[PDB]
Amino acid sequence: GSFLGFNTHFNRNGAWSPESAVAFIADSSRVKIGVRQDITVKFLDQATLGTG
Amino acid sequence: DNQINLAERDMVALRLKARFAYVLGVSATAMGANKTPVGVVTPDVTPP
Repeated sequence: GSFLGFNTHFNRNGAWSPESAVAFIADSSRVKIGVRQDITVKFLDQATLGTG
Repeated sequence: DNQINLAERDMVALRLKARFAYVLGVSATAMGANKTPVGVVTPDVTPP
């Protein structure tokens, strides 16, 4: 088992681009994701979608 | 072309409304038949 000393994460949602990268190695303290609003669902029943 | 679908554009709106009526009591007085209860001062539109 080769990758000791990394926290390893595997992309499984089909976002990976295998023609561009084999792997990214990063300092995780220096990457931040701002979550202004996490995924919210609204049920629509009266609304209109599209035009013409 | 002016259509805003609020839910599809992630918008909301307020609708504000009121219902009003007006009546002027033009009526007979002790002076006679068709008397108006309001007068007006109109602006000076004549140059010196």
